[PDB]
Amino acid sequence: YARPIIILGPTKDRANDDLLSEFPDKFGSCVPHTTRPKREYEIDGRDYHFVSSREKMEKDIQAHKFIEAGQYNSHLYGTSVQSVREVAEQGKHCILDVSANAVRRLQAAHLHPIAIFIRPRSLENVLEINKRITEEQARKAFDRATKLEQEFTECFSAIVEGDSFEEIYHKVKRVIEDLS
Amino acid sequence: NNSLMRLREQIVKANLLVREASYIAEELDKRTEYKVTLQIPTSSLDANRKRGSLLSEPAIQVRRKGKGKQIWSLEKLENRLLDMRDLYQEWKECEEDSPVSRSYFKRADPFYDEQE
Repeated sequence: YARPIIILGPTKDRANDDLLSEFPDKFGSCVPHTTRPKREYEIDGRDYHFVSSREKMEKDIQAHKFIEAGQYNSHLYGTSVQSVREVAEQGKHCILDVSANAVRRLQAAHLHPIAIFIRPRSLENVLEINKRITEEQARKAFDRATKLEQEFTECFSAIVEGDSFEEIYHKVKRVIEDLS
Repeated sequence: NNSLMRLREQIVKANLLVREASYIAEELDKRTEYKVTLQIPTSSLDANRKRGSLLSEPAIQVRRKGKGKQIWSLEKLENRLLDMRDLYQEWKECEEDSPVSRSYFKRADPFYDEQE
């Protein structure tokens, strides 16, 4: 049993990608549910669990059967405890791209997630670790990260800091292996 | 030589398409190599062509790092392009950036077939 992962803060998405693409035997993404019809290049149980009934699904959402659910382009997408559970059995760390609320939900489901907050020291720090983002865009991330840490401090297993994404990624790697 | 001229025009067509597929794949961060090769379809054998006629038509070698290589027919690339173009324009026009939108684009892969 491998513990599911949720990274948060600025650079979370690149960190998410790199973990999945650089260490593909240790990390995995789970299969979400969707009400969207399957396309010719998709496969049930691999791409998504395709559901036939948007109503059954809306009901399952209301009954907390998903740790995270959303709509995108007319269709519902949901991430279920069992999908998360299923990746973990296979000895892979489920890399989760989900909100900070999904962490308490995973905690309660007995999944024992590893939540990691990437914390920026300053506004320029964001510019250091997210050399891609703009001056307008880097600013609004510090605001999101401050309010994030103000609300979910007690949900973090660890908090990482750096002057480069190289330093931070390196650290995220170590936190995971340390806590398992 | 009409089969030559037909093959030649087909190879030109494939040469271009493989280039468009490659680019969209790169944009969507699903890097995939498209190479043009030949194949001899069963139609070419059951069509009892005049001797001296070429049996070949273009096929597409599809390669993805750490996954393997597969052949698609030209017709198949041409059809998948319908989907790649769609996904691309959908990507370029999306103003969302949410957990769900991110996952949607991450998982959508008309570029390579898992086959398992």
